[PDB]
Amino acid sequence: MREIVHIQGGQCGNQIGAKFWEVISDEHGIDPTGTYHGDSDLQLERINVYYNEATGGRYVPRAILMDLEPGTMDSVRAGPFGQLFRPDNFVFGQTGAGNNWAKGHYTEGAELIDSVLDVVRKEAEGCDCLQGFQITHSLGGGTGSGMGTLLISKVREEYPDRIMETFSVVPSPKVSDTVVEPYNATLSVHQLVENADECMVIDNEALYDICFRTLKLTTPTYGDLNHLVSAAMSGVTCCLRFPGQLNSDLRKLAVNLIPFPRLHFFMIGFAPLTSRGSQQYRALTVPELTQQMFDAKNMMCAADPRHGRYLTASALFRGRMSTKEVDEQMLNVQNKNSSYFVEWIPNNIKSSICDIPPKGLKMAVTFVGNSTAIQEMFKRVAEQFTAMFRRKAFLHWYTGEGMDEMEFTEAESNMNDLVSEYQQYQDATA
Amino acid sequence: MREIVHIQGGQCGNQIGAKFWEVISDEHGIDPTGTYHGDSDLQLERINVYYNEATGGRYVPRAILMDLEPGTMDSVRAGPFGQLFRPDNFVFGQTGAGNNWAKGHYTEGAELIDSVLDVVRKEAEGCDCLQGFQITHSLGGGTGSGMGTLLISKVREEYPDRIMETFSVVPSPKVSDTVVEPYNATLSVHQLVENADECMVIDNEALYDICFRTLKLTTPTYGDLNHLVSAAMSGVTCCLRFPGQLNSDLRKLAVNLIPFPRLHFFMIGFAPLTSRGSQQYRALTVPELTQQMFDAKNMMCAADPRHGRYLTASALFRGRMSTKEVDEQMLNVQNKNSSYFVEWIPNNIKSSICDIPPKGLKMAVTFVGNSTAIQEMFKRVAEQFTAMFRRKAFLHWYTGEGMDEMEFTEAESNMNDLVSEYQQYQDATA
Amino acid sequence: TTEPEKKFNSTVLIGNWYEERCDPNREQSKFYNERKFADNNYQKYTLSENKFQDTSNSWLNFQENKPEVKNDQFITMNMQEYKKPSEQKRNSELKPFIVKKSHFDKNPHELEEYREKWTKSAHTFDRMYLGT
Amino acid sequence: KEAKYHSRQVEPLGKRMERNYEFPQEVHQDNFKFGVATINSENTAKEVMFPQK
Amino acid sequence: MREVISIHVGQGGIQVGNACWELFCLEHGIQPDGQMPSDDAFNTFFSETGAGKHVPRAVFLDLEPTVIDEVRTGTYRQLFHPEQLISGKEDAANNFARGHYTIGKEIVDLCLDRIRKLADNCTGLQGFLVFNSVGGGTGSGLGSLLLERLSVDYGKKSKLGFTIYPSPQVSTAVVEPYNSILSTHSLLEHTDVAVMLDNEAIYDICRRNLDIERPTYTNLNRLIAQVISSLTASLRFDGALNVDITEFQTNLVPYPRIHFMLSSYAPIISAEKAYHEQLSVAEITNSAFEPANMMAKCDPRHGKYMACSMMYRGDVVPKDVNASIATIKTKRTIQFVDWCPTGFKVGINYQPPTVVPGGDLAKVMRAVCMISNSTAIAEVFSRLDHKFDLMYAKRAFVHWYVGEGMEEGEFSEAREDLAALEKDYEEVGIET
Ligand SMILES: Nc1nc2c(ncn2[C@@H]2O[C@H](COP(=O)(O)OP(=O)(O)OP(=O)(O)O)[C@@H](O)[C@H]2O)c(=O)[nH]1
Ligand SMILES: Nc1nc2c(ncn2[C@@H]2O[C@H](COP(=O)(O)OP(=O)(O)O)[C@@H](O)[C@H]2O)c(=O)[nH]1
Ligand SMILES: Nc1nc2c(ncn2[C@@H]2O[C@H](COP(=O)(O)OP(=O)(O)O)[C@@H](O)[C@H]2O)c(=O)[nH]1
Ligand SMILES: [Mg+2]
Repeated sequence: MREIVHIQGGQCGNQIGAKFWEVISDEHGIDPTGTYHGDSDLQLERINVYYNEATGGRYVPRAILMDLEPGTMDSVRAGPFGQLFRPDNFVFGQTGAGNNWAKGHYTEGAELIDSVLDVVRKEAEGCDCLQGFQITHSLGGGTGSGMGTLLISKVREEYPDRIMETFSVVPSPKVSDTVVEPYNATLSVHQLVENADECMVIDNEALYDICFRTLKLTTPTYGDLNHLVSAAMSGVTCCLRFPGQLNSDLRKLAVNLIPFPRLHFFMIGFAPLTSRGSQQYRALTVPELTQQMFDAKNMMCAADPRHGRYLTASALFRGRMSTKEVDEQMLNVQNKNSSYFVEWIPNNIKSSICDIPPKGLKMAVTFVGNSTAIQEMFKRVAEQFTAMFRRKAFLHWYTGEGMDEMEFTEAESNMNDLVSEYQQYQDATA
Repeated sequence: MREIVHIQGGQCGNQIGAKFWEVISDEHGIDPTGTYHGDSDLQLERINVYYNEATGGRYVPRAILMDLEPGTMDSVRAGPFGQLFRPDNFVFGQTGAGNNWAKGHYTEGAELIDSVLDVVRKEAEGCDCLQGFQITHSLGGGTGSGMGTLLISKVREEYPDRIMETFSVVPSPKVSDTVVEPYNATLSVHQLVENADECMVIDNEALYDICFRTLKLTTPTYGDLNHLVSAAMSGVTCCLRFPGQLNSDLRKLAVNLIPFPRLHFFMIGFAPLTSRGSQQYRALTVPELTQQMFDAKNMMCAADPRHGRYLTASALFRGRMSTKEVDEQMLNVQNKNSSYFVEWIPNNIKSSICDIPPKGLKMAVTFVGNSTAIQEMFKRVAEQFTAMFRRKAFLHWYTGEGMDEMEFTEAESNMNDLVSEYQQYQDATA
Repeated sequence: TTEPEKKFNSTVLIGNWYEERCDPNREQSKFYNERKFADNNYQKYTLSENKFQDTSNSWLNFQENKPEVKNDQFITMNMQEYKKPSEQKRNSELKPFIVKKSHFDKNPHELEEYREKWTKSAHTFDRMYLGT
Repeated sequence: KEAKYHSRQVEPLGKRMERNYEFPQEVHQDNFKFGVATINSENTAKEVMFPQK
Repeated sequence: MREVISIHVGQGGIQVGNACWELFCLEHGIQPDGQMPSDDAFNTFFSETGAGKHVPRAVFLDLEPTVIDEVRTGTYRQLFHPEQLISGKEDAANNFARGHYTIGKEIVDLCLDRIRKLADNCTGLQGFLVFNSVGGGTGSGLGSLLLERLSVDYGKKSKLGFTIYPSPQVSTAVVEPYNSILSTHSLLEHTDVAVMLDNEAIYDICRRNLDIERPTYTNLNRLIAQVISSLTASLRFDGALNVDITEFQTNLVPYPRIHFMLSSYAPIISAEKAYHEQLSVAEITNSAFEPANMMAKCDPRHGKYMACSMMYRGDVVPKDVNASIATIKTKRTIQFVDWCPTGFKVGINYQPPTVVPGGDLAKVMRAVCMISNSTAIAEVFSRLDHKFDLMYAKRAFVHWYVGEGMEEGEFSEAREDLAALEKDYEEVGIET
């Protein structure tokens, strides 16, 4: 019911999903063999949101794994919780994109995408009444950044009324692993801004900062990063799958966070997060949950929120609590930081309450904020892009697969216009 | 049990038969003493096809050894596996033929053939249901080419319904051994088109170049050539002796390869052939076997098959494999070589499968082909015959036994008619 | 630059030597370690044989010396596949990707330690619905 | 008898110069393989949240 | 499913391929007879014969028989395929025209036949690796002819050249600048990626770090083999951040002409003095960039850096890699080109390095192999151009080349091409 499908591409997206599905299965009490073993009745109450049934009563996630190189699925199938996925749904090429946006979007991606589009169409008609699509991908990789956004365009052109969700891992310059992030990143985000209904950005360097500072563990890993990002994934939709005081779906968030159609880029955060040794010194209360949820250092992004003003914010509480404390403290935090909130939108914070907290915890909070501070990411990415492009470095390989410099000029002009438009409202006064 | 009897005359025929019986006994697990010491029970159901049963549990081949001189049989009896043949099936003269077709076909052959006819008739009504005859002989010699062909005529007169196959060693112009080849070669080749149901040509020059190029052995002898020919001829009747997925006998091959009664000349080939250095270093697969079997240089005849077009072909796969690959291989080779196949007849390649590979392998291929490039040997023989005949050299030796040049002229005329009528289908367009 | 006919006994590097060295009938096939492979004289005082490659005696029927060939050389499809429905198992060769045999299938013990490891572990479902 | 020339136990023919150390053989002999340490992985990684206790 | 084909030409290439093939076989656990004692990573280099052993995907070419025959009679007699070891009769004798115009034309057809019969078996061909010493006539000529044939026969497949240019002053031949410059002209527009391996640098590293004062050719070949294994291990071993062969030229080649890179490896310490220290990630990655450890005798301080791709193998961690790279960027002695804000590519693999029994190298967890495209490489081209000019001023040794059928004027074209190449380097190196 109001059902949503999962598809993923690129190795980063596959790694994210391989743990997001683990989190979902653990929350719903589903073993890796697909047989329910929970204790509560509410566990199967909305299993339809993500799971399908087969003969014999086993559950299968409706996720579609799709890319150009089979190695990552060869790894994940042997991995934990790899048996759930439908073996038909896997679609992989035999060449690979080589982190080249042209090769991932024009020559191999267009050729391959027919089968994955067909299986997406089948899964979309399968559900009773679709709610929308949600995507996990990284903007720094060729096949991800190109093929994923091409698939977004193809899905949008057929389903103009549904909701589109994207979790984009953008490349930060602090932790650089490739030489060609700016080109494919700006190329992907150009097409993404026109079609995606919602996109929220994640940063590896920010995740490293979180893991060093809050959890205080000496050896972080990609598994840890994926797990926390997956917790952020779940917290958005937990309210859609469990009863609560104020049910709020993806369309709820869409209507309540986006004032203008082109401003749909968000930054998120999760609370609480505590170190192992200090987990007993903290006494779980709504006040500390709020003060941590609004901490600048707790954001999952490189954007500094006090460098700009918040257009709007939204909070998803999980667990049992009174609404008076929540909304009164929301008023308190809005009043005490009135300088950081834009003035011509009074009462610009959403509250939603779900009665089922996550596993092992009593209270939890998921924060999603639309603010003007995210312009810095695009500024630095565009600076890197123009530095690389003014000398036409690494350019002829993009040109040799059907593109020209006109496309890149259009992309950079569009993104600079986007930044200018996004900062316009920051200084706007009533 | 649809048995076949074996007849051989002349030195070449005797040697070929001696090697063939060794090969068959090795395949069926028979000692030189005629005692069975096999392992599996599949070696006994069809043992009656080639071996008759005697007292004491022993087995004896149903083969006839015939010649004008005693030295050949004196050698073969002393050679290995000489104890299989009964002394009664030996039959020889005391004068010899001396490469004189007249002596072996008019004077001595006529007076001697009574005994061989008696013994072959005794063997013929020995079996319950005769399947046919197989002959191994050489045309370039005297006693074989004369007496054997006269015996062929007599046997065809006596048994019109049974099927007769011949393995003919023709004189090759390159490897010239005798000075009077063309005369008796033409005289013999005339007398086969009226009787022989199947004829398969073998060339010593082709055998030599096979051994020098593919096998890469420095000092080959006649034993290895005999072994090659024995394996090639034994692969023909594998399906008649062992169970398989698609059984095929000599009558099936004749009907399936003969478009017209006067086009019953074939070129055969064996696969896989490889040197001693590369025995373990290459893989046995249906694609490799079908690629090697169609090689132009792998044929057992000096003619170049890429100078003409095939009418029909037949392949007898041995071992255990998948039939789809076999059929798809024939389809692929037929599509990629449409220029080398006659067009007015579709699907001109036959497939047969037997489940018992030869001793010491796991898969093997016997290929039989009817193609229009076989006429080159006849053209060369005709040229030699005409050039040597215009001066009447050596002619008096033949005329000294009532032999006339009128039938020499008739023989060369009919052979030229064969060449013309057989090559006029090369350019025939429907 | 063409092939030379036999001039010297097999032991030299004249053209076409490798094949007759591989041939087992020749006495050349089988050489000695102290012949070449020698740092110095005093190291070893007794020979050892090393043999030249591993090749069968007969050029044809060369797949001999493999014990599997004799075993599977007298089996046909009928006995292979129609054995008995009681103790018959599938012999077809499926696609490699479909038979990956994931980690939990590889070792089951992880599976039953898991579940009570992380499934059904301390869920607290409290709902404030006035009727419930 | 020429081994002790002070030119053999140094600069030998394409081999290790004999810096004659003595390692502790009670360990270090079977499968030890250098390095600073096993880069000790932090205790608990993935259950810090959802503490299961 | 993923495979790469290896080509060896000239006795130097053969002798370095030998070292590569002990290392790969020992790494995968295959005995010299080719059988495996007791997943399918070997498919990158080997192919199953159907039942039992494995055969390498390599071809050896030479016009001189001694080295190929030593290979055929050595301890690896039972491994290599017998009819892919193509040997001629008469050696080119350091004459490039001999190996490029009269004798190699007769053997190139057989080589191409074998290449086709190897490539048809393969299905997911990643590319080609080629090994050849540059200063030899047959090596240069056959490398050039084979490369020119392959570029038109197969087209866009990636090709990697592991060339050993002459040392600055140390040399063996007396005419090798001529054939080196000619082969460089030939491969400039034919090779996607060429690496530098002048030997004197390896001698220096062996003398200093390994502390062997009289190294033999086997040690140099062993080091080169270790570098090759480091480069290739990502294809056949799982890793947290894998990189394919196709993910080299997409990140290392700013312009089509500029594709000559120089490599370094670390750590290089004997087991004698490695147990006494720790060899942390920061210090090994510093030693990797340290100028005297580069296996190319070029001073990186004399020019700018263009692009760096480094492979870590062992138990390395991405946080440690980022911490090290921040320090490398902070350091002042190393400066990058103006128009590349980020220039690093990083790969990580799990399977720690293997050690050959009786070898000089040592067995650690963490190893790093670094390949750098830099603007400083013009020095070697300039010095070879000078050595060529001094000899060609008076037409020394010209008759030995002109009497073999190679036209007199060809040297001027190569000279002009070298001038254009150094012009391109100095034009790229300037800032905006
Ligand atoms: N590093 C290294 N360099 C080698 C090796 N063998 C030869 N060289 C170098 O190659 C140069 C000459 O080329 P070679 O490889 O010896 O011979 P070639 O290139 O095949 O040319 P020809 O001598 O005509 O056969 C010499 O100056 C050596 O420095 C080797 O095994 N390792
Ligand atoms: N969250 C997460 N990100 C990862 C992981 N592995 C790689 N990445 C990110 O993926 C980015 C590289 O993307 P890339 O592999 O080129 O994308 P692709 O071309 O679609 O495969 C890097 O910036 C990493 O931060 C992982 O396990 N988890
Ligand atoms: N392949 C093969 N050919 C043979 C053998 N013996 C003889 N020949 C060929 O037969 C020809 C001579 O035949 P010949 O003995 O005179 O036949 P005959 O007069 O009927 O006995 C020669 O050209 C040989 O090439 C043999 O053992 N094997
Ligand atoms: Mg040489």
